Amino acid sequence: MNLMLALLTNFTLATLLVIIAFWLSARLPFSMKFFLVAITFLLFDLEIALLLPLPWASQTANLNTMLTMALFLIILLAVSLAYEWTQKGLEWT
Amino acid sequence: MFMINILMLIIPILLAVAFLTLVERKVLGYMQLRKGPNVVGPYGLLQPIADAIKLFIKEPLRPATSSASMFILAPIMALGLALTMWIPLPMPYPLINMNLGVLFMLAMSSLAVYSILWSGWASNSKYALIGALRAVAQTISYEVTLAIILLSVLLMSGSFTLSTLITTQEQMWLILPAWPLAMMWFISTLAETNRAPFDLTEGESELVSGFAGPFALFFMAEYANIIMMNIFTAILFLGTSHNPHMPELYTINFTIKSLLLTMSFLWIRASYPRFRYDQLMHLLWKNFLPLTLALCMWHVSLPILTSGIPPQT
Amino acid sequence: SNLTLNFGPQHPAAHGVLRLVMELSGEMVRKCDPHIGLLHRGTEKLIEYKTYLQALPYFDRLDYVSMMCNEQAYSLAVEKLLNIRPPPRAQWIRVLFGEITRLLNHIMAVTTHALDIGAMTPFFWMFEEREKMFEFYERVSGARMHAAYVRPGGVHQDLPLGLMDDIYEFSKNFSLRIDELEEMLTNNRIWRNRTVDIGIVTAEDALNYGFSGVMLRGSGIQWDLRKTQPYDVYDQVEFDVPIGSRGDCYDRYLCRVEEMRQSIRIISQCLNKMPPGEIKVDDAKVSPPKRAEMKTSMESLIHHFKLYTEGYQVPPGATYTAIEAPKGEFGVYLVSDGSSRPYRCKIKAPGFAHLAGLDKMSKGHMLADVVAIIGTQDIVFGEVDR
Amino acid sequence: GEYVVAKLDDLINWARRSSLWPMTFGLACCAVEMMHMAAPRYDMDRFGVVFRASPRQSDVMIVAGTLTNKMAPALRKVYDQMPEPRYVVSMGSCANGGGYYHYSYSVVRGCDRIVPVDIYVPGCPPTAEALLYGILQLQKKIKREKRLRIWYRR
Amino acid sequence: TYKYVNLREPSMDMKSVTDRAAQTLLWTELIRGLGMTLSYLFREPATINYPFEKGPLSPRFRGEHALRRYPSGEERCIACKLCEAVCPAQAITIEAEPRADGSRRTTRYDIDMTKCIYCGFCQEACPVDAIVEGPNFEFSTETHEELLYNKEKLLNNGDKWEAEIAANIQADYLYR
Amino acid sequence: LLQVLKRGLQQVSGHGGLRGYLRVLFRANDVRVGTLVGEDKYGNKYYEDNKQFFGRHRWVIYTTEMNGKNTFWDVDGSMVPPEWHRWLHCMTDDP
Amino acid sequence: MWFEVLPGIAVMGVCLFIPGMATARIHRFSNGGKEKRVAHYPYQWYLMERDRRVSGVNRSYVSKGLENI
Ligand SMILES: CCCCCCCCCCCCCCCCCC(=O)OC[C@H](COP(=O)(O)OCCN)OC(=O)CCCCCCCCCCCCCCCCC
Ligand SMILES: CCCCCCCCCCCCO[C@@H]1O[C@H](CO)[C@@H](O[C@H]2O[C@H](CO)[C@@H](O)[C@H](O)[C@H]2O)[C@H](O)[C@H]1O
Ligand SMILES: N=C(N)NC(=N)NCCc1ccc(I)c(Cl)c1
Ligand code: SF4
Ligand code: SF4
Ligand code: SF4
Repeated sequence: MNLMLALLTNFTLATLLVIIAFWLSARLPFSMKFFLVAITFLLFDLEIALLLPLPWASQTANLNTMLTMALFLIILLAVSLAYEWTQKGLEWT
Repeated sequence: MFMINILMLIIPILLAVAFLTLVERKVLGYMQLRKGPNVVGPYGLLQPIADAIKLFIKEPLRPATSSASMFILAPIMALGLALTMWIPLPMPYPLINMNLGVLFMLAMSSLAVYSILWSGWASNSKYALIGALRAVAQTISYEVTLAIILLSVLLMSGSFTLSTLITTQEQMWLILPAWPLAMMWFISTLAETNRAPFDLTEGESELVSGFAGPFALFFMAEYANIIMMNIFTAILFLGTSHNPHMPELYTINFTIKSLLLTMSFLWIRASYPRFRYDQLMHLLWKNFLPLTLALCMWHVSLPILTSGIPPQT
Repeated sequence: SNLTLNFGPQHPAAHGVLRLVMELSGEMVRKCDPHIGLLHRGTEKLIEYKTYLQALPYFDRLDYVSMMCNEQAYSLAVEKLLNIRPPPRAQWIRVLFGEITRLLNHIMAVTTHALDIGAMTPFFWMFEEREKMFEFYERVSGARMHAAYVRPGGVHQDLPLGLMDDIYEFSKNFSLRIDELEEMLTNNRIWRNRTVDIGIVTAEDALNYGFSGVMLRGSGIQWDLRKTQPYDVYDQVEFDVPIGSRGDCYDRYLCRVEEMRQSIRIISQCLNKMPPGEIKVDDAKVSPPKRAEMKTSMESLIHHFKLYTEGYQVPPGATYTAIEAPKGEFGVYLVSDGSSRPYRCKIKAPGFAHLAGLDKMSKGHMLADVVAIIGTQDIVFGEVDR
Repeated sequence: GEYVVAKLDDLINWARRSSLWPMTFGLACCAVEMMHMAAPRYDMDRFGVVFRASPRQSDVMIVAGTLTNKMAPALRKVYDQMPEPRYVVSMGSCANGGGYYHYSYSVVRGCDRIVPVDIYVPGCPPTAEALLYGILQLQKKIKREKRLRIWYRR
Repeated sequence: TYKYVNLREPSMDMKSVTDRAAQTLLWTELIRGLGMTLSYLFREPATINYPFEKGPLSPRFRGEHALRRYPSGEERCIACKLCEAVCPAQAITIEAEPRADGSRRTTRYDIDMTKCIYCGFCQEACPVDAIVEGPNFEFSTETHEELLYNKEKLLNNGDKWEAEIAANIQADYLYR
Repeated sequence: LLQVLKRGLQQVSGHGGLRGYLRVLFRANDVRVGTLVGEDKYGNKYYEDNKQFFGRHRWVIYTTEMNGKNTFWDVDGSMVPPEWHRWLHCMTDDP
Repeated sequence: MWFEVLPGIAVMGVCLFIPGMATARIHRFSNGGKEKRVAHYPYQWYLMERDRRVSGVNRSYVSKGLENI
């Protein structure tokens, strides 16, 4: 109730200011590299979704298991980076 | 009383943005052995007002967008989201005390790029769309390190609540245990907000041939984001002790830290040349990200091996 | 694809407008086609309707950052066809203001080079120094830029009393100003990332493409016209020629900064070795007599009248005369037919050949490296276009 | 009505003249003195005249140098893309009336053949102070404008 | 004589290597640059308060033109046309005839101030110090036509500025 | 720092009170106090302070009325007469 | 001089001071001079609801002590 009212006010003022300010299909030659930057972002962003629960995962009794799986996930993130790097997926020439 | 609370957040933000333009011009002026605005009002205090009025009564470009529906949506999304990022900020009390405040700001900030894209499509020009894809590709890249750095710090805080960052730093700023993260965090915000030395849209626009009110609204949104990043950086890394009986003591100290951090973007803009586009991409994918991943590994393990795991509550 | 670099930066810049037609593949530059002539004003044809004195101010407005150096080149060419010799004090004044001008040019070259790359603060620090050197120009000539001070025969007027002490005061503190500039750029990893290994040119390619000045010395070529083919009194002053080792933008940047230090070194000797005497050749058939003589002596008045109407006649002949201008070899191919107006005057602008090499120097570089490469060549389209 | 319009012009005239964002054509020599006006001694920014702008954010165009026939179409196009109100300052003899190349086959004899000019700044080049005087003369010209008074009396 | 600007070989002992590693990781050379801009913030700026303060000039300054008089009030110009002959821009146009008292004086004396290059050659060529470039530089106009001076305008400039022109000439005529 | 604040307060008194202090601040954007070198017949006042760096060591406070024009807010450099023009631009040392 | 930059910084500083001070003052006004209650989890919400019943005026921030025993 309070959050919605805050959200309404922010965007209603943005529209109000905008109206005052204003009145009162082929293939773009853009490169393959820039596509693979966006797709790299998405896959890394997906692996970041899985790391977000970590501040709560650290309260578990099964710490040995948690820590192994936390580092395992981050290491795969490292290996994903290492693979694009060595396959020249980070070069801009 | 809640509507009143919303207004004494929104309006002071826009006044703060208006006068940040003055402060930036004068801080950069003196670092350049000159003065900056000092004629329009005493010490240039009326310069932001003169600029604001000038921009709004300035004839629009009459551009002819390709999508009127989405030409208007871009500035509304930019300015509406910028104001939304302020409602969970504990100064010391948030407007909305969100249990998952950090996720809320991470989630809202992820929507900022939509305004960059939507302006490119609405541009109706091949060159303006290319420029919009380069800005987006830079912004999302530096969102990767911000999310991971943020998570690594929260592993010493134990919560997604922003007020918990104040408790976490009762005895000590988080900059001590995590100054290596603080450095990459600070630079990521410069890159994230497209500030110098990462101001590539301003620069590459200045090169390619082809690429006022609506400009003003976009400008205010960008500068409200600069102030909010620096407020978040102070809360995250330079936590201010909060006294419940004297809450305005926290606000004064917190405001000074935010101003000094905001003035440091100005300081940095005065001091360095501009990165090349491929060079700021190598900075993140080959320098920050490998170090951020390794420190994320470190900060998951560090609380466990020291028995310094924080509570959920 | 195909782009076109803007005419000039959004910030204020003084070097002319360029139409650069670019071929790119991805981020890479495949071809650069400079389309110049946007500041071509037909100077060389206009000079043919002027007497030799009337044409002198056209040279201030070529490399309009190195005003007195352009004057000196034209004056040396005319003095050579006239077979006369400027007096020694004039020669020392001309070397003194030649090096002051070299400082003016190198400040403009280096700080606008940084300003275009985005490092904008040094520009403001160093044009306060340029402002004080404009005061030296205005005190000897009355004009801050286009002095028309150096002339065939010597210099127009003698230094006002007290000027040399002020030049000493400025030169005393200038090295620190260069030090602050280097603090911002020399070891800056961002500046080096923008300049190191950018626009590499081999020594042999530099010579065959007609380069000169720093464009040669950045590649290790040991050539400086002030050393090899000295003019005026440059053979009486001590200085070192900076030499680069890698032939790129960063080495040429260091050469210009070191050349500024050597200019201060040379200025120090000119201030200490300035001899007494007259300032223009004591020869009233070339140099106009003093105003007091013109108003008392019949011969002086006649010569004043004729020098300021017909002008002096130059014996028939053709010379190519060149100097070490701040931007490279600046020369003039001056043709005399025996009258008091030049028959032909070709101007060799060092930036003409340098901009012709931009296509070569930019191969396999990024779109933003072209900004740095036009920067390191220090192009003023006043001299490129004439 | 009459009173309000007078005070309203006073406001917008104050705003427009106190925030003059220039686009400079650094065509030639005169652009050097133009840079010296932005340099610390005169610091045009302190008057509200910002350093960099962009053609489509500019209020005043400063033609600082010689305009050749080859450059004439491009300069007119920039003027046509400026949003209004827009002013033109002609700086130096070349832009004023051709100057030292007036009789050349390739030079426009004054930029006022291509665009309307508000202020003419004489000199070759005008000193940085002379240009600043011309810029402050244009502010006074804007201070004299009466857009709403005229509009209200239509 | 020559010198090398960039011919240094880095030292590869572990200490020097670690020094370079600290510079890379801790940005020390970037911190140093921030100090230099900080030191300027606390320096006194070089700005002057124009128009209440003015840039320093010398007596030789070549500004707006003026036609001068003798102390009697007679015009110095005798229509010799030396200034018209030397003018690099052909900015001067002169016509003359015998005055009603037989004196050799001009009937037209125009200077196109938009052709002029403010070079001072006319005042060097003048044998009687009639035409000078005065000290005024604040005479920008709102129209092109106001910069086409005729003899009345130039004589008025002489009467307007003579107090300062004479002093400037007195301070510099021994260098001419 | 205490002496710096004192100098700031002496500028208010040095301008004959707060009204004269705010007058010059809004007319000239400067509150420095100098030595009155002289005054011309149009009401312009000329000041010097040789302790200031060259270029700021001399200045004029323009008159509020000249030749039947209201110049309280509208001042410009062409309002200085030739006799003072030489001194203000440092062409000479003597006023 | 550099201290002439402070007036611009003071205004921007006061503008950034109002939101934090305003929220704190309004909370004390709206909660009977106390900090606004934070209920992030079901337990805390349960007690806030229970306090609302206990107060007898439907106001969670009206506190009842030993005088009702
Ligand atoms: C006991 C066991 C403990 C285990 C943990 C121990 C940790 C050991 C590690 C300590 C050192 C970690 C350092 C982390 C900082 C980030 C380092 C970094 O990324 O810098 C390298 C980057 C690349 O620069 P480059 O010269 O190109 O190097 C070649 C790369 N191929 O260079 C750059 O980033 C260039 C940045 C340019 C832009 C900077 C401009 C601003 C500079 C001033 C900012 C100061 C930061 C202020 C912080 C405020 C925080 C609130
Ligand atoms: C911060 C809020 C301040 C609100 C102040 C409200 C005051 C309202 C008064 C508006 C006066 C605008 O004045 C007018 O504006 C428009 C664009 O803005 C200008 O531009 C307009 O005029 C020109 C010709 O005159 C037209 O060719 C052009 O198509 C049109 O855009 C006018 O040249 C200017 O005269
Ligand atoms: N010269 C620039 N474009 N940069 C800059 N400093 N712009 C500031 C212009 C501005 C924009 C919006 C508002 I609201 C205000 Cl008060 C001022
Ligand atoms: S007016 Fe004079 S200084 Fe300006 S561009 Fe023309 S010749 Fe050069
Ligand atoms: S100053 Fe030079 S260009 Fe101007 S009128 Fe005199 S001689 Fe001609
Ligand atoms: S101004 Fe002098 S040079 Fe010119 S015609 Fe008159 S007397 Fe002769």
